Formats: sequence, structure tokens, C-alpha cells
Amino acid sequence: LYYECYSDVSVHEEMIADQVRTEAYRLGILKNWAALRGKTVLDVGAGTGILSIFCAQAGARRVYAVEASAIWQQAREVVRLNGLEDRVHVLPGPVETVELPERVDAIVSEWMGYGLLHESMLSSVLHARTKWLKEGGLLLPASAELFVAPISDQMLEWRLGFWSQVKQHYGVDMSCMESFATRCLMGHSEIVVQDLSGEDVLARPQRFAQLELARAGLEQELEAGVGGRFRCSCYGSAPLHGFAVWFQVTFPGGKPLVLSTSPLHPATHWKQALLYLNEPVPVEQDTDISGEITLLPSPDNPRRLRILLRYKVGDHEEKTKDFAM
Amino acid sequence: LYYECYSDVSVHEEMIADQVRTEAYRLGILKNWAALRGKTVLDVGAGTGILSIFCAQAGARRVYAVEASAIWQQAREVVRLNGLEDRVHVLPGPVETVELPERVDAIVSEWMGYGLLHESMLSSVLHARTKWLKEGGLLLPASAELFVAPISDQMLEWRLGFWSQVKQHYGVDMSCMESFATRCLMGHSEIVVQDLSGEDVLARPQRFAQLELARAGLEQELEAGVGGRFRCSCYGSAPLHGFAVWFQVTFPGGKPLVLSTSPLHPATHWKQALLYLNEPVPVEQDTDISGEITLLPSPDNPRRLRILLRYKVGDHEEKTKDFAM
Ligand SMILES: [Ca+2]
Ligand SMILES: [Ca+2]
Ligand SMILES: [Ca+2]
Ligand SMILES: [Ca+2]
Ligand SMILES: [Ca+2]
Ligand SMILES: [Ca+2]
Ligand SMILES: [Ca+2]
Ligand SMILES: [Ca+2]
Ligand SMILES: [Ca+2]
Ligand SMILES: [Ca+2]
Repeated sequence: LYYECYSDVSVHEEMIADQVRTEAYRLGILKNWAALRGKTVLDVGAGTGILSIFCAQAGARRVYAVEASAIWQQAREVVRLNGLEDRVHVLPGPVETVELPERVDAIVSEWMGYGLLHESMLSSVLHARTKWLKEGGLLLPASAELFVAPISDQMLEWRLGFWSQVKQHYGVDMSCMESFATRCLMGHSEIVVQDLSGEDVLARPQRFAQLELARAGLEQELEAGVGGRFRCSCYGSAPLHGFAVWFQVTFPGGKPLVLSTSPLHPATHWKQALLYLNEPVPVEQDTDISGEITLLPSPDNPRRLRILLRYKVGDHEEKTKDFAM
Repeated sequence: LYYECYSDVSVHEEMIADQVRTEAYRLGILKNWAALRGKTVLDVGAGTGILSIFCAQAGARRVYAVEASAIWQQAREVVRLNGLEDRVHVLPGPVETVELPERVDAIVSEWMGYGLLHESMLSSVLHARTKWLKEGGLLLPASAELFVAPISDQMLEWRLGFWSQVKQHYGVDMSCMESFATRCLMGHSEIVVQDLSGEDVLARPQRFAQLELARAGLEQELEAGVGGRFRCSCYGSAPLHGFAVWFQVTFPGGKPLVLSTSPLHPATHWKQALLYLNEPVPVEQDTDISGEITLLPSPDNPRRLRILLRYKVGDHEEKTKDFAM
């Protein structure tokens, strides 16, 4: 028979094969063994069930693994195979309408999306916190931080400069194609998910927001926009292509464990969210860059990430660019 | 301003950055300098114009570069930048309805698609041959050959076996997910474009068709299906995942120059076209495999590639699988 689930298995494979992500959760959950031992846990968006199993292995007495997508059936099988059907219960459907037989001592979730908030489960985690978490209960991870840095994307630089190099390899001048490539690769307002490295970072990364997931008011902040101002000074001479946005989340130490998606840290499946200017801007050592960045819902869809960027490079006028996934 | 041409520049960049392809054309055209010198050329689907310029550099007196996509405007600029506006003429629109002021001595084209015939320009090249090529005129390349081999795709093997290895890395058994991954990754009827290497090839590749582009009847063969029978014997013990299809084209020697897309040869942007069985089949040294493969138009769209596969592995019954891009 033929099936249409290629994309489903690929997404879950990618996440479990992301050792930085999956080991951070394994260890972050285990670091909280004292708080989980003999207690009940809700896993929001449990996927294949692996995190729910990690919670049982950390000593949870009972775990409710809630998953709305088709993969919930595989999670139930995984739980059975690990001998945990008596303690880990897979419940299909969205957490907003699931019926648990009790409130829980902790919520665990891998809820983060590209750019932190694209197609994230954060609103579901917060809904579950309000509805099902006992007073004083634990959230894992507990917090998130957002970072921005100006970038000179070496891969993009190569793509833009490719056309001017055709002559040296094939004896045909194609340098005129550079303007075309620039318009096409940079003159749009889409957020681009791409992995960078430290070599691409043009100034010290700046933290522009911190989200304490248990804090009052966070749901309203998400609707109004999460963001802040930033300022920095460039390391050296390079074409500025725009900005990269990334995040980290923190698991309480029960030394806290941080799962980072920085280009300076080991690669993850989240990569970074890139915000390209319409064309490169030359900068030099100590060129000042300032601005404001805000992560917003889209009008049609609160889970489609919009980023509004205001930026000022050196003595140039401040500019605005409104991006979306 | 914002533009929507990211995909356009990416496709042309990929093709020109494919040195195996682009150098094969450069050299194949130059190898035919005696036949091109002082003569006229039609370039079918000229793209950015680079091949038309190669023809002028080989000594063509005049080149008509026909291109229907938006990129024709860039080609005109490239021609001007290389000082060739007097000799290379860019004509927008499909070659089927272009008006040339003369018949031509040669047609050059990079017309090949994935699996040779997916979204290929072959029918346009043949239409132009009939309408515009002088009797006795030259086609570059002159011929194509199609190959098939059984494969044990090492990357696929890793993806399928991933689930059974989760326990050894995270201490959670996910071996039950293997059946799910198999159905999802192999239990469909889509042709998959993927690059393999010699390590993936399970028996001697077999040539199953040869197309002489000037030959009478080729248009009718394309409609009825291009293909043939094959037989081979496996090198060793491995999971058979299916078959790979690839091609080469040949430029007359003016030693002919061959541009190959074999997994045993340097990588190209065409990769190979993979035809997966619904599930792996164990084979051993000297396991006989035979079958028939036919490349066909789709009902809705003659340029959407269909491949009909009949295959018999060892003593198993012959099976059929009908694939499409
Ligand atoms: Ca996730
Ligand atoms: Ca990348
Ligand atoms: Ca700050
Ligand atoms: Ca703020
Ligand atoms: Ca989407
Ligand atoms: Ca092509
Ligand atoms: Ca590949
Ligand atoms: Ca044959
Ligand atoms: Ca035949
Ligand atoms: Ca298509």
C-alpha cells in the first residue's frame, strides 16, 4: 500500500537526531529528578513520546503525553515497548481540550519553533499551565532568551559574488548578474532559516528579550509583540547583510542547563532566523549599529512569525523592514 | 522594492556552478570548432546565454539564443557585456513559434532534466531540428544513453535503522518506529532525486536505451515510452532498496566527450532518479535481478516524468511499480 507520511517521519527523525536538543532535554529532565520524583507530569506536544519517557526515567510517577498530530499512535507504541504503559498515558488531540484526571506537578515541553515563535507550542504550554499545573508547579524549560547580531553571511557573499567570478573560470563575463542576484536573494521580506557560524557574526550578540514562562502577563506580551532595542559596534570591515535572531532556553539546575541555538554554539535543527537587508551595506571596525526588533503574530495566523526590524547603521538614516515566515 | 525571483537565480546559479556540466559544454562546443566556424547556431532554451557565448567563442558567425523564461533579459545583458551584441541575438518566447531570419547549421542545447526527461526541452529541440536545422546540420550533444542499476542506498539504510539505534544513544527503545519509517520513506510511488555514490551500486549498471537525437521517429518514441529490459547479478549481501536511473550525453569528437550523471562519476546537479521498492529486499552475491524500465509522459502533462518499473529479484515473483515525479 502507499502512504503519505514522508514529511512526518522526516520531522521527527530530524528532531531526535538533533543530539544537542535531545540530550539537553534528557539531562535537563534528569537534573530535576528531585522535583519530579514520585510526581505527575504533563508533556505538551509529546510527538513520538521520547521526552515523556525521559520523565518516567527521572522518576515521575505518572506522565500524560498529549499530542494532536498523527504521530501520537507511534508514541503509544514506543511507550508500550519501553514497559511504561502503566505510567505514561498518550492522549490524542490538542491540550486545550484534553481531559486529565488530575492536575499535574510539572509541565515539560519542547515547544520552540524557528525564530523561537514560528509555529511554536508556547500558547498551548501557557494554556496548560493555567488550566492543569498545580500552584507552585514546575515548567521545563523554565525560560527563554532571544538574541540578535549583525551578520556578514559568508555563504550569501559567495552567492552574490559568484557572477563576477564566472569570467575567471569559464571566460564569460557575467558580472551584470550581480544586481539581479542581489534583488532576488535579498530584496524580499521573508525570514530565512539558515545556519551560520561565528565567522558570520559581525558584532557582539545582544540579548533583546527574556521570557520567564511562568510569569504573569506573558500571553498578552506574545500578542502585543516580544522584543526590545539593541546596540552594538562592528568588529571589522565587511559587507553587512542583515541580522540573525536566535534563542536559548534554560532548565533550572535542580548550574542551570542551557540549550542554545547560537551560531557560536553547536549546530541544532533550529538553525538561526535571518533578516536580510535589501542590499549589503559596507561597514568598518567600530561602525555603530542600533535598532529594535519585535517578534509578532501574523494577522491571519498567530503562529506564523512576523519580525519587525528597525535599524540604523552608522550615520545612515534609520530604516524599517517588516519580515514574515 | 521587493522581488520574487529567488528561485530563478538559484536554478541558474546551480547550473553554472555545476562545473561538470558547464565545462563539458564549453569543451564539447570547442571540440566542434571546425563544424561551427563561420556558421550559424540556434541555442534552444539559452537561459543566461552562457552556452551561446561559448558557441561564438568557438567561432560561430551568428547565434540565435531563444529563451522563454524571464531570464532572457539577463542573457541579453550578458551578451552585451561580452561584446557580442552584433553576433548573438536573444529572442524571447518558445522556440516553437520564434521567427528566425534563416535556417541554421547547428543546434546547441542543454535540454536534459532530472531522470533525463522530467521537464526537459527535448521536444523543443526536436521541433527546432525539424523546422530550422539545415539538412546535414549538427546537434550538440548528439545522443543520450540511459542506465539503470539496483541500489542499496546507504543514506536510506541509515534512516531506516536510526530508530533501532535510539536505545543505544538515549536509553529509549524506538525500534517499533522502523516499520513506520519504512512505509513513509519507501511506500509511495514518487521518483526521488538523490545523489548516490559507487558504494550504493549493487550490480553492474545496465544501459537500457540509447537516443540518437537526429534519428527519425524519436518524437513518437518519446510519446510511446523510452525504455528497455535489463538483467544483472548482485555484487554481495545487502538490502536492495530499488533502482537508480541516470543518463549521459555525448558530444561528437570533431574521442567523443561524454557528460555523465552516473553515481560512479563526478557529481552533477542532476543527481540520479531513484525508484524505491515498497520495502527492502535482502539479496546476496549473485542474486539475479531482471526487469524492464520505461520512461513515459504523464497523462496531464507530457513533461512530467513517469517511470514504469517491472522487476524480478531472484526467485520472487515479478512485480510492477508505477512511479511519477
Ligand atoms: Ca519541536
Ligand atoms: Ca545550511
Ligand atoms: Ca537588552
Ligand atoms: Ca521588551
Ligand atoms: Ca508553515
Ligand atoms: Ca538545464
Ligand atoms: Ca544528497
Ligand atoms: Ca540494453
Ligand atoms: Ca527500447
Ligand atoms: Ca514541477
